Amino acid sequence: AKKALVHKANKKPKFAVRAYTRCNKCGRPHSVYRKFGLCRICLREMAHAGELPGVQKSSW
Amino acid sequence: PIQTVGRRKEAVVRVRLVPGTGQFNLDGRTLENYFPNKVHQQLIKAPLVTVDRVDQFDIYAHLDGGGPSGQAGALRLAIARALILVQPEDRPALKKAGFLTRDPRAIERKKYGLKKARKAPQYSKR
Amino acid sequence: GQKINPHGFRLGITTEWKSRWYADKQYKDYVKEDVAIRKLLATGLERAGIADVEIERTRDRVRVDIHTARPGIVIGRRGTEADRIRADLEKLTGKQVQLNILEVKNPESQAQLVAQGVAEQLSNRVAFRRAMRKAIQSAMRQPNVKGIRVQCSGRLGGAEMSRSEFYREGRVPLHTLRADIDYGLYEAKTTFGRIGVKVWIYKGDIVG
Amino acid sequence: PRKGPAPKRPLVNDPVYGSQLVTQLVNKVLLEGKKSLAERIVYGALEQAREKTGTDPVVTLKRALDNVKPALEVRSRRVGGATYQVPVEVRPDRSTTLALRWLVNFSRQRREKTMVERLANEILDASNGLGASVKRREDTHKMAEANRAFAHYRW
Amino acid sequence: GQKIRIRLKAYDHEAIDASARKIVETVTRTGASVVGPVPLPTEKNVYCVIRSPHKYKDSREHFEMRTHKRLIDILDPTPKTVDALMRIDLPASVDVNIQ
Amino acid sequence: QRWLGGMLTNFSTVHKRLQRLKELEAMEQTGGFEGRTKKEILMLTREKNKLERSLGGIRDMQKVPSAVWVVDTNKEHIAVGEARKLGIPVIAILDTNCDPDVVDYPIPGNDDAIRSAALLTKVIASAVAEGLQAR
RNA sequence: AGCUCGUGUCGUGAGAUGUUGGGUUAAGUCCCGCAACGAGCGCAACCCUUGUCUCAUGUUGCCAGCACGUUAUGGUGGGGACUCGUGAGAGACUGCCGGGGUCAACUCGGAGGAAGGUGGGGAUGACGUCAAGUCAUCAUGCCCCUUAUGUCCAGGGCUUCACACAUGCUACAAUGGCCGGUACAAAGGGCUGCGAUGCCGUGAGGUGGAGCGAAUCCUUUCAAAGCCGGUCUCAGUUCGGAUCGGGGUCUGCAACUCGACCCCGUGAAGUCGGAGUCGCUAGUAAUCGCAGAUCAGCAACGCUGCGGUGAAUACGUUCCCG
Repeated sequence: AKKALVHKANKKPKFAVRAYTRCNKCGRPHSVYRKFGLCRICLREMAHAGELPGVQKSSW
Repeated sequence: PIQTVGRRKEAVVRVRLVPGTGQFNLDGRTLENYFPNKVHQQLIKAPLVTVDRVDQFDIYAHLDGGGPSGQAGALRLAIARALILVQPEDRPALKKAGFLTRDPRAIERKKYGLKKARKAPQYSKR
Repeated sequence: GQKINPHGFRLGITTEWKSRWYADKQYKDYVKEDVAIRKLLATGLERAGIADVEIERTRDRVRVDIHTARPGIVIGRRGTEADRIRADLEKLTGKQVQLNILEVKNPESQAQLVAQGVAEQLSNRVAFRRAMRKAIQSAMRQPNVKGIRVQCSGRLGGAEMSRSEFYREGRVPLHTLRADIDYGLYEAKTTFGRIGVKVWIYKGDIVG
Repeated sequence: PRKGPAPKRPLVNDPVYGSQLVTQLVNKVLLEGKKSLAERIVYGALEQAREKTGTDPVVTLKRALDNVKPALEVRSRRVGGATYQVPVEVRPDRSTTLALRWLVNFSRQRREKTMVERLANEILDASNGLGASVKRREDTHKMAEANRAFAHYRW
Repeated sequence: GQKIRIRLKAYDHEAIDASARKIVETVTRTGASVVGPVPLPTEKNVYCVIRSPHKYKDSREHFEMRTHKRLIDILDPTPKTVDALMRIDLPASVDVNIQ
Repeated sequence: QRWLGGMLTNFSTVHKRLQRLKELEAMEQTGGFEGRTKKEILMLTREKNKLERSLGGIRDMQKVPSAVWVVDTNKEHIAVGEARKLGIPVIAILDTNCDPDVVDYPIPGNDDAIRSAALLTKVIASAVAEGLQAR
């Protein structure tokens, strides 16, 4: 994401619907879970890094 | 007191027995009011008919999980084990017909990347 | 993409979580602050080998432990750059921080430290040959460990072509969950781009 | 099925009649996954047969299927891009299976606009030998006997 | 006169059990009555993620989060128990609240 | 049962196998049978059986070999070759298909008959028994 | 299901042997013989889930047995006798027998047992290959703009249409269409969020609020298929739903291009679909509903899961593909 776009996202919108996700670690507007605020790619990479309290591999 | 438990593919039933008359209670309904199936009727009759002491026990059932056939099989197995408990002499009878063999069949997981379980999307060569 | 991360594969039996705490409503703020402090700590200190960084965040109590091979440039006698770290963590509103700095008894037995060292050795002037062979030999000198594998990828030697080289000694059983396997990844910068170094160290077995 | 033949499935005894032909038929006519509706359809057809012929359903269905049970089949074997039709005798199990499959598959064509009377009528017609299943049986035997020449491959 | 429940939650089984054992021991030392840490349903949150960026959707990976919760009920509210309650040290991953 | 290939010339692996047999028999005598995986103990006993019916005399060798008596050298080519390479004298029976140039102490006879082989084994064991008695 | 090493042996040597041959197995899994004897990475196992039982274990969960409840129900007291919630453990191990076996692996049959032969499924993807994909997740060397390819902003486009391909959903109906009654699932989610009763609507819905940061309250005591009773009687149908008209509801600062849903109306194509081709071997396909992620609202018929009901054949490698 362009730094201008990142700053505009950091700037609070002037209207309620003018707000979106803007994943925290990188800034990928698609596929940002509300539980973490991260994009799915970053969430997977960090979870596999052993740096999230509760996440683990799923198997059943 | 006697209490027995039966399970069949996510259906769990608990059965209590009385040496009373030939009638049944299924959460307040008889064997015809509840489970109104002739096939289920013979299925539930199968333990008593096999032991040949029908109309001697009044059962009271508490039911959860599953549907018609699952709960019917669970009740059948539960009452079969209860009868085996109260009268062990009939143990070498139901095993001859295999009514003591609990059924370990369940729902297979729907696997991701597909449609369901083992079903797969259509494959095109181009 | 064939081999998954052994560290992430062993988060349920062998390896535990490196960041433990609990939150229900304020998860977003906690994770944002956590990534912020992690990046700031990683960037502020780079000349030493930071093997591990664990974060603790409970109620009003927040503390962090940093493991390094050479604590001499990490804890001053008076604490100058330690005070710089304190100022940086206080600027970003990290409240009270009980920042304790630890060390490692066998720096040659850590995948991250070996990866970093072989990274600058490969970067400066040395070929991958001598550096990674020396790393393997240094690891196999210590008797507690039993196996090692070192891999390097990129434009090796400055050539204009992809390359990937791996050398292995001993046993490295990734497919065993109860295997004490340490995994480390690092990147050595260069005018040709970046070179990736990946170190697996298998050190015995653990049974509860 | 490449290594060897899979073990055969068991058949649950029919509770109302004691013979597995009826439960085989109801399993085959079953579609969309419903045992009760198919069971009631077959039972209605059988009881219409009861009230229309005056005889026991088991024996009448038995000799009806015996009179519509095929004996030989034709199989394709390809060499050099050209096919050959070879006659092979059939085990009785697949013979009855094919006869019942023909009955069920073609029981959707009678123009009396209801499935249960359709089954009753076709069962009675096969009992009388004038049903279309007899026609398919005769056609199959015509194909088998006419092309009896091409069997030197011995399969 | 008054009974107090405490909800007691954690992902980790070891830490949650150790906290329960320590609290039970402290209550026994203080002289108050408790029913015991009765088990509660374990919440599980399940997620799906795509392994590869930029296409190849069929290959994914699932994630879980498990929270084990329990209650500890205390009767006979001994004042010394209330005095020594909040000073008890608890593991990082264990959260206990009063009800 | 069968002469393993190269077990004489290769002395490290036979020593390893002897140590394995010693420890395994010690554990078998001790009684460790259900303190592991059941399948593990099953193929443990299978390995016991496999490495025992061909290991009947090597268990009690200890002090290396010095003489090897060979029946049907044409079926024991490898054993005689290994002994020759290691310098061990070879005392063998000669058959019509066997090379007299190979055996240091040839003994003519028939090696396709049980009776002759039994007689030869009995006389040579009487010889070795007298050697031990007069040792 | 394959990829290597130590010692030994063979060749002047690169190198070979082991790793070849017979059999068996899901398998380099194992046996037999062979100058090979052994050992690593792969395979299998340690991990998660489903099927049985034992012990610990009683809240928000259950109610056997006792009192208060009379209909609103374990609802109110009480309780472990039963599921259940969650921890530990036992148990499937060719364990025993018989026939084929090279007295071998292995194969079938039988006994007990919940399961008989890796019980069922997940997770894990070796060395290698396609200069496969991703400079638009991120960083990354070189080149480029640098008063612009940077950069804030209003409207419009990514939904444009004579076509063609692919993936799906709904139908061509009587195994059905319409009307009322009737009883059983699981999982999941919920704070400026799930949101019940009453008030008024044909139905989205407007009033406001009790229970809950949550085994407590809400998703109706949680659905449909099922079964019963009435009818329709084979037609472009009491099938089908498209396009089109009039009038609205919800959210959003803002619903024309371009959100969803509601009422009413004419009711288009559509008659089991050619050459050809696709998924599937036990709780599978086929059918039916529910839940979640992203989301203020949704184009969702998409994806990831759950549960209900639930059969067919597999003679055998001759042929098509890897």
